[PDB]
Amino acid sequence: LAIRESIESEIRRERERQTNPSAMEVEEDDPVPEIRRDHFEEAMRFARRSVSDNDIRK
Amino acid sequence: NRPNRLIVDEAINEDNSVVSLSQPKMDELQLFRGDTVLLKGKKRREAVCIVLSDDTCSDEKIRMNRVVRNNLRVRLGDVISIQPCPDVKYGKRIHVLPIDDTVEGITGNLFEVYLKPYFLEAYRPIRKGDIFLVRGGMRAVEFKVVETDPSPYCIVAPDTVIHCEGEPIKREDEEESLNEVGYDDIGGCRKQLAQIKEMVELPLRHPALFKAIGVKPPRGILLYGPPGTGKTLIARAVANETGAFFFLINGPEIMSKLAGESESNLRKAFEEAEKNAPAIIFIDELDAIAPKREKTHGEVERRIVSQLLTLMDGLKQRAHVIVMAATNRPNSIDPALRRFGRFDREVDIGIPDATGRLEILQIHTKNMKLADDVDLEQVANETHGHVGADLAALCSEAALQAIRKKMDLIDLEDETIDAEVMNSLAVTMDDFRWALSQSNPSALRETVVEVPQVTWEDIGGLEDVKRELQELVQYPVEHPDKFLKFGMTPSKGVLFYGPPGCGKTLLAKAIANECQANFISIKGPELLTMWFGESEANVREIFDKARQAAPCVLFFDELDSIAKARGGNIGDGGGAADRVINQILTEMDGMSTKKNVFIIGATNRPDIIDPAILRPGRLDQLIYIPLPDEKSRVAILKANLRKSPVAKDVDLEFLAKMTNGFSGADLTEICQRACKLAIRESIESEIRRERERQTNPSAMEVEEDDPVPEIRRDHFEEAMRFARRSVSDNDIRKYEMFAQTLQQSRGFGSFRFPSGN
Ligand SMILES: Nc1ncnc2c1ncn2[C@@H]1O[C@H](COP(=O)(O)OP(=O)(O)OP(O)(O)=S)[C@@H](O)[C@H]1O
Ligand SMILES: Nc1ncnc2c1ncn2[C@@H]1O[C@H](COP(=O)(O)OP(=O)(O)O)[C@@H](O)[C@H]1O
Ligand SMILES: [Mg+2]
Repeated sequence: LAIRESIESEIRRERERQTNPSAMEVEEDDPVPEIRRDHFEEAMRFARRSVSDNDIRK
Repeated sequence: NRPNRLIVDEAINEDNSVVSLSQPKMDELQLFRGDTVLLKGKKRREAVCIVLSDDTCSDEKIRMNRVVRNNLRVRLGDVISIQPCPDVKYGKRIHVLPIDDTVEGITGNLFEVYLKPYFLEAYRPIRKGDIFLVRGGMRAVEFKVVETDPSPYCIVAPDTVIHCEGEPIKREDEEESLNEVGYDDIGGCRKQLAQIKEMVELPLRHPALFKAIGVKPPRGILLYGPPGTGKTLIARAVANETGAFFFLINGPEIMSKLAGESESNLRKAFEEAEKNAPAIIFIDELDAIAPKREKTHGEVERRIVSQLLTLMDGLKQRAHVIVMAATNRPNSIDPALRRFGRFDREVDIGIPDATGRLEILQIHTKNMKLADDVDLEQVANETHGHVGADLAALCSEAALQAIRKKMDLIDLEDETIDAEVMNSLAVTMDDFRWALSQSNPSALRETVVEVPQVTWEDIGGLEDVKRELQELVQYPVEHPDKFLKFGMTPSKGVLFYGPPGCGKTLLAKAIANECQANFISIKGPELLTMWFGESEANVREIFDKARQAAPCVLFFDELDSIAKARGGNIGDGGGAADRVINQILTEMDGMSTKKNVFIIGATNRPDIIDPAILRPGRLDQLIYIPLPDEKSRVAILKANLRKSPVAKDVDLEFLAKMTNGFSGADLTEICQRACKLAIRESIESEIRRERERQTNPSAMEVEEDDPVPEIRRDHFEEAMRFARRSVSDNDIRKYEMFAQTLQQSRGFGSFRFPSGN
């Protein structure tokens, strides 16, 4: 999720901003993301248990 | 239609000189609640009263006490003119005399014991010629106002002296007493008493008017219920209210006679009742006279049944005679008495509920003096399955325990009689707590038909389920006109399904509370009892009770019981066949849709159910109820712990986060286990602190005198490690699979009508 957010931010910020630039270079020059709270908070709802109860009882 | 003319109505307040009126009639008549008004009735007899205001009082009618009612020679439905008097001043002397038949057992002075707190602080307006009643001291006694020096309309002041010198005199022969019973002595059956008033009053009160109407009356009314519900009392009360010539017929008194004497008694009874028209004939224990045809062996009893059938049909002469009859069950009667022109109107007097039981306890504890320890409301909540005669016997037993335990009061009256000793005795709470242990009720086997008390607040979440249930139940009751406009048939039933212990019974009781309807619950053991005993003809007897209590919610719990017990859709070779489910389907197809009887089933195994139930016109809605979510778990933990003292240090919102995948029963289990830990800690602290401290005490008493525990953090913290999940993962996957086998659609989500030109 973090890699997808970083790539889809970078493509828009570089290409979609201006083709012919107003400033000489990119004014930001900063990678935005790191792995933070909302990424775990979103990836939690896909997690599942691999081992059921009867298997543990065996 | 001038507003001083008023029609007599029953009053709720029990004060002996207070009447009540409505607000706009009083504003039109221009009176105030501080006024002391004067009433005029028949035979030039008056009654001065204090009027007040009310919102439950009707406009054209006045509410008054039965004491004021019998002191005017006026019954209900009559007219009374009212005159305001600001000339009502104070009195000079008050001379009243006791009446002999009410003082046959009491003795001593009645002045300070009864009459002094009676006129205290109430400012009672009395009149020469009135008779009032005083309760208290395990006796009710009446006093006639014999002689007053001033004008007859007067207010009793505390300065006015009251003279009680004279012999107890007899009454006038036209005067009434407490020998007969009125409408106040009956509690818990307001609807049935209203129905009997509607059937009986308008023909009997106005015989010439109703004869000019020309519409035929009912002439046979069949009261039935469990034994001890007070049917004889209701009949005697209606007979005393209407004042018609009441004649009593008792079954065993007829059947104890010889051969011709029974027919002679019946014929003389109906002749002497037809002479004194209008009249009421009451036949008690009808099944002792006319049972079923198979049970009346012999000739003479069948001859008596035919005599009764002859006289009931020959009663149709327009003779203003109404015949009532009581029985213990409607099935034992000879079915020839059910025909038209005979006993066709049927009134069901069921067992009373908690408000009714509270009213019965308030009726039976009028005369008995009462200590302030007791709470009759808790007593009425704890008495379950109690008919009113059981409650009267319970009050009797508590009073006898209170008289028994005071053996020093047995020493206080060895053979002498003092009214002050009975005045000095009251009944504690532990007498009632003892009498609940030696009470053997008689109505545990009966089906309970009442409105539930569970609200939506006890259930957490399930908002779309709540919306769909109120759409399916509440809307055809409130708005039938929309269903008439758009023209559809409202659905008849709902099948819930899901994992065990997730609030299906609570949802049924909640929607029954929301719509204010009766609720009839039928568990799995009753269906299995009908299946083993092959007594499936009781299902029609269930649906008849459902029709008699409409609107109603009929709840079949564990509808898969017989299918699970048979082979689990595996053994015996058959498939989805049953005696009992067949009879349920027949009764569902039989009933009309106008009665507003709504049927709800509930299973845990929806695969092994009979598929013929799920057809249209039957249980056709399927609602899935999953395991509760987090906010639902918060609300369940709140609803379980309202009775218990929980310390405010406890975090329930953290408690609902850990318990991913519990049901409701697991949460109730862990709450009750923490409660057990708290009780053990309290008892093993109290025993050590009381006994182990000192046998011979240093101080005079216990220096602490403080119960230590409440339910706190370490109790939940300890009871958590015993909790377990009841429902495994594969079981949940089975319900998800069955939920997907009834899936909506594939590819029809993008349907649109074409829009051209
Ligand atoms: N709802 C009630 N209101 C007032 N008194 C009641 C009520 N239920 C029972 N009682 C009392 O309990 C007794 C019941 O007497 P009954 O009128 O004979 O009852 P019942 O239903 O007629 O019993 P059966 O069928 O004739 S044996 C009387 O003392 C009543 O005063
Ligand atoms: N919405 C809810 N709120 C609170 N408690 C609930 C809820 N649903 C179920 N329960 C718990 O479930 C128990 C009753 O379950 P029940 O209705 O008998 O399930 P079933 O119908 O499967 O037997 C109650 O003790 C109650 O605490
Ligand atoms: Mg009887």
